[PDB]
Amino acid sequence: LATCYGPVSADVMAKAENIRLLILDVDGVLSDGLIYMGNNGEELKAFNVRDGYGIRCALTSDIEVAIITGRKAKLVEDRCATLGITHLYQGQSNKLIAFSDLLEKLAIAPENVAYVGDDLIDWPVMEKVGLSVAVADAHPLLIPRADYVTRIAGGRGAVREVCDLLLLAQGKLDEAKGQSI
Amino acid sequence: LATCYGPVSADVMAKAENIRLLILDVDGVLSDGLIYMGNNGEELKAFNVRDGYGIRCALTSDIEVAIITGRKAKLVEDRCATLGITHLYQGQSNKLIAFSDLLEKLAIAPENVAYVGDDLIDWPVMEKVGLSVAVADAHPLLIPRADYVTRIAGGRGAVREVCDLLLLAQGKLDEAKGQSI
Amino acid sequence: LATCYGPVSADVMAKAENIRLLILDVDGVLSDGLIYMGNNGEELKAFNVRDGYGIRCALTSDIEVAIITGRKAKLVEDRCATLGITHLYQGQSNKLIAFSDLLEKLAIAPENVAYVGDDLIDWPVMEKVGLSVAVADAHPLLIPRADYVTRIAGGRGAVREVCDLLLLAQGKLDEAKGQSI
Amino acid sequence: LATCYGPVSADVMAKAENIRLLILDVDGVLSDGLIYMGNNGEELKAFNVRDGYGIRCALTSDIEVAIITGRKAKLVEDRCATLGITHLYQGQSNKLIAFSDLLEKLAIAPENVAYVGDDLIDWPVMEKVGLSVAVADAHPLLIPRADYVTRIAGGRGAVREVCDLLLLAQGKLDEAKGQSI
Ligand SMILES: [Ca+2]
Ligand SMILES: [Ca+2]
Ligand SMILES: [Ca+2]
Ligand SMILES: [Ca+2]
Ligand SMILES: [Cl-]
Ligand SMILES: [Cl-]
Ligand SMILES: [Cl-]
Ligand SMILES: [Cl-]
Repeated sequence: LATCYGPVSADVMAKAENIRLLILDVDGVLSDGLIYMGNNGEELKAFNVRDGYGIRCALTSDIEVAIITGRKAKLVEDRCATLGITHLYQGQSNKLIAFSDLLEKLAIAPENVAYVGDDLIDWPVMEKVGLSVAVADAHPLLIPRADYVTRIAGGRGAVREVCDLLLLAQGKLDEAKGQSI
Repeated sequence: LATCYGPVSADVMAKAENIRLLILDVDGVLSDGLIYMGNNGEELKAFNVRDGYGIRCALTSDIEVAIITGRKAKLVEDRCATLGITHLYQGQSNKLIAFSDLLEKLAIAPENVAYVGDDLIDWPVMEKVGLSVAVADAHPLLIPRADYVTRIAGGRGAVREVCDLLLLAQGKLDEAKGQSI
Repeated sequence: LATCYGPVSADVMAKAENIRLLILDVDGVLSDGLIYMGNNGEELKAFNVRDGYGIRCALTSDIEVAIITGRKAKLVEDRCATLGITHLYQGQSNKLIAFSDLLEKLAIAPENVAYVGDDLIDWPVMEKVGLSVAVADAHPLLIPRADYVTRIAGGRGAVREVCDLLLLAQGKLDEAKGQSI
Repeated sequence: LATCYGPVSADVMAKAENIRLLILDVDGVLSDGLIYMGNNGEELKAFNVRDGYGIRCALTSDIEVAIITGRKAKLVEDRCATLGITHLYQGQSNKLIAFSDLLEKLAIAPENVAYVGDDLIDWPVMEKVGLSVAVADAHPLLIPRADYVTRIAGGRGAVREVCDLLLLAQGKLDEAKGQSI
């Protein structure tokens, strides 16, 4: 029950131990929620390298990683390519559609899935999964619903915190390896 | 009186109950006040997806949304397109003009209007509306003048907080649906 | 001695009363110190509209505004054009050179000048002026040398805070007009 | 043992006195860890001018500066050119390679090297050097391993803090000269 971010319940650790697939929202989870827009139609989004390391650890220690996001941008495809994420659903605000598709294709039971969200749109999927996670600065109405609330804010390493938790629960943390990219 | 951001007064809830139009400043309200400028004349501004969700909820819950801003940029037109906002006034440093235009165009009384601002230039309109709001980190001189002061800072979900308040006051918060974009 | 940011000394108010010229550093004063750089050689810098409003008030209330910075970028020329700043010195790491030119050009005594800095490179000039200001989050070694330390951090409205102070000290605050740009 | 960021140990100051080479990570040390990505494959990273000043002081006070990073970007080359850094290793998955090359090329012993990191990938090099530094907001598992934990966060002047410490320890702080760029 001890972790480098502080104590976790036995129940959260047991849920984390079973995790075969980690699903992430983007905006407000992998980022602090900001969308950068320019006069020539440019768009930027900011990701955190500390999360990149966690995702690389997950992917090289037998935990699959997927993304389901309401927005759609080529930059997100590029981020996934950097990190080796091969399951990406964009443009999807009815996330249960993507959820159903993903689990059918991978043959994974919902109880072996974790989901990290930050807003109410995430809840229908979070309700179904083995380990639901809200980031520290998630919408107030989402926070009390999740199995685990991260210590770290969205875009600041909430995703690394979840990666670290899964790895720890599975006895993979000490020997995990990643790239901080 | 209890909200997910903390208690509010009966007077504020009563004001919020009657709101048919939400008017928003941009810089310092929908953003944290920063203007990104480049050597080739590029310009960026950052918006928050959490505010996007609130605006989508409002617009699909019979609450119109308008924007009045002192600056002018194509990127702001683009953001409004994303969110389905059809009332945008840019390059406006006498805000009473756009305000009067909206009252006429939407056949609406000032008491049915809310305004979210962050600086002194917003007060002439805020003075007239049914629910005036200053964001948590508005200019110190503006804060004591508003009906309601948000808990959340400009660009970090102050607008969502206001959307949430209107929907709650109007008994629409539970069934409200949007896209976090 | 009261201000909207907190009490100030009689001595600081008296110094502020006499200011005919406001000199500002850029990086860490008008911004939070960040330089955005891209792979195509793009460069961005972020300014705060809250400071834009203060600068506009100063300029239209018989207080000249000048900028002395160690870096050089076209975007800074563009920012100055937005705000109507006509006294700009870039690529200047010996700031006394630019300081001397300014005083000579404008025929103004040092005691009638305020300077807002955030690092040790600003001290030679700050040492000579009537009102030296360090931003709240200036380098620790600079802070104790300044006449006034702002409550607000660089890039977050420290410059607005100084503009407000000068205008208050000179009985111009209530009637000052600017644009939030 | 007093510093402008607070007291340090006799041991840390003695280690700092012997430093002839300062090695820095980029993401999360020279920046706050964020990677900005756009739809046309643009990339931005943000550096802090306060760090630039410290690096300029180090380089002109007989302290070499090198950078070892896991990512690779032309913008980092450009940043190094601005600051006069001539020792840069990018795309480095095993940071010990660059470290060995540096000891070789510069004919310096590991006890005369400082290293500033923020994540677990930095530890293999940090383990070997004379002064290991973790930034204030480094990964929680790195923090207790370092000789010195900075007060300032990555991207906010943690590097400046380390530059100031080395200069102070070597009796070079008072007379050090730089450019805040
Ligand atoms: Ca989200
Ligand atoms: Ca504003
Ligand atoms: Ca500066
Ligand atoms: Ca790093
Ligand atoms: Cl979403
Ligand atoms: Cl405005
Ligand atoms: Cl400078
Ligand atoms: Cl790295």
